[PDB]
Amino acid sequence: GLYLQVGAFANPDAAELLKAKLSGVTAAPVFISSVVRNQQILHRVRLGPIGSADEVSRTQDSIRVANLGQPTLVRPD
Ligand SMILES: CC(=O)N[C@H]1[C@H](O[C@H]2[C@H](O[C@H](C)C(=O)O)[C@@H](NC(C)=O)[C@@H]3OC[C@H]2O3)O[C@H](CO)[C@@H](O[C@@H]2O[C@H](CO)[C@@H](O[C@@H]3O[C@H](CO)[C@@H](O)[C@H](O)[C@H]3NC(C)=O)[C@H](O[C@H](C)C(=O)O)[C@H]2NC(C)=O)[C@@H]1O
Repeated sequence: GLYLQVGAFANPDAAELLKAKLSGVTAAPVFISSVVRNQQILHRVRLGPIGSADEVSRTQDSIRVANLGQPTLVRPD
């Protein structure tokens, strides 16, 4: 399973909004993974698991077309 991260936010509404928008441009599960980092809560907007490298590439393209951020491969935490 391959995962992308599209943004990471201190504001939870910003993370939830990005999650909602991403659900309109991919069929992969979109979720928020929140962690403590640098004494703050960081809400990381991720999607996956994606079943193939080619689908990752096309999903990255769709996210860029939608102007939603810079979709980056991540290892799930
Ligand atoms: C793809 C991704 O997740 N990018 C985020 C980025 O990630 C790093 C990361 O490096 C490692 C993990 C590390 O830092 O240890 C790595 N990516 C991954 C996935 O691992 C890669 O190398 C560098 C970079 O990419 O982290 C930064 C924080 O350091 C995230 O930055 C956030 O960017 C968003 C989008 O620009 C900010 O939101 C915007 O804020 C402006 C005002 O500043 C508003 O006017 C905009 O409306 C708002 N956009 C949206 C869509 O809401 C975001 O700041 C806001 C204020 C927030 O935190 O709520 C900013 N977050 C932080 C914590 O700085 C980047 O998303």
